[PDB]
Amino acid sequence: HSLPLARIKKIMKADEDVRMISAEAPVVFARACEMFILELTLRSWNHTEENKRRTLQKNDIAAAVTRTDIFDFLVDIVPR
Amino acid sequence: HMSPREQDRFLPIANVSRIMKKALPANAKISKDAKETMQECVSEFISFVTGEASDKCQKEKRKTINGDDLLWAMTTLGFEDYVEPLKVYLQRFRE
Repeated sequence: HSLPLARIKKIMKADEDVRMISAEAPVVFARACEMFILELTLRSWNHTEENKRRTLQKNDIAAAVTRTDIFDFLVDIVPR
Repeated sequence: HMSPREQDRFLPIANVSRIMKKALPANAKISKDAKETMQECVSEFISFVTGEASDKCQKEKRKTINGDDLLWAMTTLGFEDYVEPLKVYLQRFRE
C-alpha cells in the first residue's frame, strides 16, 4: 500500500477549516482510500460484465454510483 | 488537468490505476477517462470525510484532526465496512 501521505494532506488542507492534522491521520486515510477505490472499481466492473464488455469506462462508474447509497455523494460530479 | 497546480488536487493517476487493477481480473482493462473519474472520486471522498471530521473536532473545540475523528466521520457517513479493519490498524499506533 503506497499512496503518498503528503498528497493526502494537501487535499485534506484544501479545506480552510482544517488546521492541524495528527501524525497518524493521513496514514489511516491512505488505507481507507484504497478500500474505497477497490469497492468502487469492483462495483463498476460488475456493470461492465453485465454489459458483456471488457473495458471499464466512465459510464460504468456513473452506473455504480447510482446503485449504492454510500456512493450517493458522488452524483454531483459523476452524473449518469 | 496538466498543470502541477491542478494535478496537486488529486492522487497521482499511476498510484490510482495500480489500485484499480488489483480489484479486477488479470484480463480486465480500464479506459483513460475511467482512471481520471476515479481520481476525482477519491479527492471527493477525502473532502467529504474530512468535512465531517473537521466539524466534529470544531464542536469539541479541538484544533487537530486525528485518526479517531476520521473513523467516527466514516461511521457517520456510512462507511461502516471500512471501519472495522481500520480500527485495528489505528489501534496499532496507540498501543
